Amino acid sequence: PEVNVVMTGDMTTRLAFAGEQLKQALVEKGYEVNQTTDEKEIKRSIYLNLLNDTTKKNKERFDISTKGKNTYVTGYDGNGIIYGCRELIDQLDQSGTMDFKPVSDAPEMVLRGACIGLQKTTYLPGHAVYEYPYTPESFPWFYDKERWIKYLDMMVENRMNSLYLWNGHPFASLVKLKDYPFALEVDEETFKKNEEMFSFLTTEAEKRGIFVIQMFYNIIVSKPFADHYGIKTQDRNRPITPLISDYTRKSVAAFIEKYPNVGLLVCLGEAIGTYEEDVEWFTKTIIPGIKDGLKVLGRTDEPPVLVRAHDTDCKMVIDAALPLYKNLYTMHKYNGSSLTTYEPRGPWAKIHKDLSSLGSVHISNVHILANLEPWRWSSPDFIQKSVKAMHSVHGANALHIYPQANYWDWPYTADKLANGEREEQVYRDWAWYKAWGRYAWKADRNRLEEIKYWDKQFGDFYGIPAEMADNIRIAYEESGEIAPKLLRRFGITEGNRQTLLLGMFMSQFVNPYKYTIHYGFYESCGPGGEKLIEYVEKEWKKQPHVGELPLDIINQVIEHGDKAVAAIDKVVSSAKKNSDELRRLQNDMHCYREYAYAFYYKVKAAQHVLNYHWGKNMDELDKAVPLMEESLKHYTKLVDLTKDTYLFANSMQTAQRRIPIGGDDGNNKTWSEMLVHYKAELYNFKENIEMLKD
Ligand SMILES: O=C(O)[C@H]1O[C@@H](O)[C@H](O)[C@@H](O)[C@H]1O
Ligand SMILES: O=C(O)[C@H]1O[C@H](O)[C@H](O)[C@@H](O)[C@H]1O
Ligand SMILES: [Cl-]
Ligand code: NA
Repeated sequence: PEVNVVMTGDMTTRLAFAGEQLKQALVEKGYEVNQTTDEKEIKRSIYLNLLNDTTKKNKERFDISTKGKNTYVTGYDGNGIIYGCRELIDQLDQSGTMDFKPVSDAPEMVLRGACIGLQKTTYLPGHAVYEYPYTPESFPWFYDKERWIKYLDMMVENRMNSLYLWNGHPFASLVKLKDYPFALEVDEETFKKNEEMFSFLTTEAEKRGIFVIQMFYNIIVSKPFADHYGIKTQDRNRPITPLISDYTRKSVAAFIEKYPNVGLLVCLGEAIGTYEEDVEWFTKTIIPGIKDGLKVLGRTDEPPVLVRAHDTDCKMVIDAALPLYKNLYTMHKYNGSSLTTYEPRGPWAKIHKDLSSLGSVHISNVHILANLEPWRWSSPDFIQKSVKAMHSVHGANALHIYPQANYWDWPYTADKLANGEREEQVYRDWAWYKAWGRYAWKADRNRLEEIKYWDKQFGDFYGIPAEMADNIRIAYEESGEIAPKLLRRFGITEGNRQTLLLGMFMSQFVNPYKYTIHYGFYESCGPGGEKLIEYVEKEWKKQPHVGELPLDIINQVIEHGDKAVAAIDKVVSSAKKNSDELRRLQNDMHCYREYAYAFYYKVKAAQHVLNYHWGKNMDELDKAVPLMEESLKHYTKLVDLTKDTYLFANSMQTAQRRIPIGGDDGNNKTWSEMLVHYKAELYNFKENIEMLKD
């Protein structure tokens, strides 16, 4: 049939994009589309009306009404019209028809976005941590315009309005300083490509209602700057110097001037020695450079500057900066560098609440996902309860998500495909982005309706009836509890210093404090409860148990694993689309189940070892041995499941990875390597037992 798309109001880039998305989606569903503004032609019509203003009240709001063959979309701003068209397109995909239900809606969280890291699995030669110039050699994908469009369209589809680029020192790839011409860290040809890609990225983001934000760490200078002056690129023990202050102030002023719509996300770390130096750097170097740039542009607005809480005293920094610059946003990790709970609490919740209490935008950062690497994860139930806690426990009104896994190896997942081919994170992790977007838009959605929604999404992706597709949801929601529960109850850290899914040594259960556990982790990252060492000590001292108990958690986790496997195994014979991906999701569920069993058996071994330390009964060490053997049988099966299907587990392939073992020079990033260590663990344990009897 013939359909009119009628764009009224002053034509803006976002109204044009909205109308073109609607046109393209109508044509895909087989309609003929007339784009017209003529009363004489305007037969079946959709009117896109963009309103002028309406202030914070109506930010990103749309109204859809229908009277028979006519549909009216009112967008309160450019994002609103884009989201109104999204609502129609979502309805057109779910039905197959232009029978539209009226909707009036607007997002709960005011910034909803994801990050890409201009980062790699290992350091570049001559460079320290986080230091990567923007070059085609390091980041060929950064220069791929077709890849950017696919990424930005995924962000619009999930109603995300913010994209963050993470880099240690981006300025020396992006701006030239006449006072420090030698500082530039890329050749002229690459400098011109970087300018073009920034102009492309900001233009394509802008028409999609996406705020581009450049993240930078401090204090870091370019390699050629450092070599010119005979100094280090970065040194936490190096105090603020006038020279480095001037370079950085001018770098920041140049960036503001050259890329006037790009936000800044400031980390006052990890190369600043003290909180007083954090404040001094932010208030006397960065803010003056931002003000310098705005003054060059003749701008009297204060666009938002975003400040991380990470490695600083965020409240102390904001309290000092607010007199100089009013428009400050905060950001703080949701569960440190992992995803552990939808019941956060404790001292880290109090940092959230104190930043939330400034009455600005406080951004929850779902950061790094150390405990999820590298297997598929995207539990609608877990993500919904987490966003609810972001509101109810943290007072966050905004969301920043990392990639679900494999942050340091963008744009690919850790999957090993048959071809030598790499799997795209955008393709694999579609439900991660979709779920975070969905709940950031609206957290309180009826759970029975959400089950129907997700059953249909999974069913459509795999060409399975919604009813059969319920097994895909169950696999995600059962498997999704495993890495969060095990890390919070037995982890050394929520940091990427640990790679949970490579497993743990029995010693890390028996003597966890040897491996350095920081205050705040156990106190913040889930329900109150007992470590295995605490549980066993209380058993011997006949003290009552309180909270989340470790033997309860390993029991729940093996049930999660078995239920995930049972669910996903029911659908593989049925999938008519994306079958090869379904086979990889099936394999990931078998990985989680073998992982859970290996973990279960090793914790039970550790309990016997702790019983020996308290009571000195040798029978306890004899009981531990067959449990460590069953642990190794499950871990051996996990190696067989990962051998042909994963490149590695941790994407941060450096000596900063300590748990379960050192990751120096990219070693011990595979289950195969860890099986060598765990065999030796068993042989060494049996030797210790023989020595103690003799
Ligand atoms: O490795 C670790 O344990 C630590 O890493 C630090 O960067 C972080 O600020 C801590 O919360 C902790 O996760
Ligand atoms: O928050 C941050 O920037 C950092 O936090 C931890 O130190 C983590 O090990 C780093 O890899 C980085 O993610
Ligand atoms: Cl943060
Ligand atoms: Na700091």
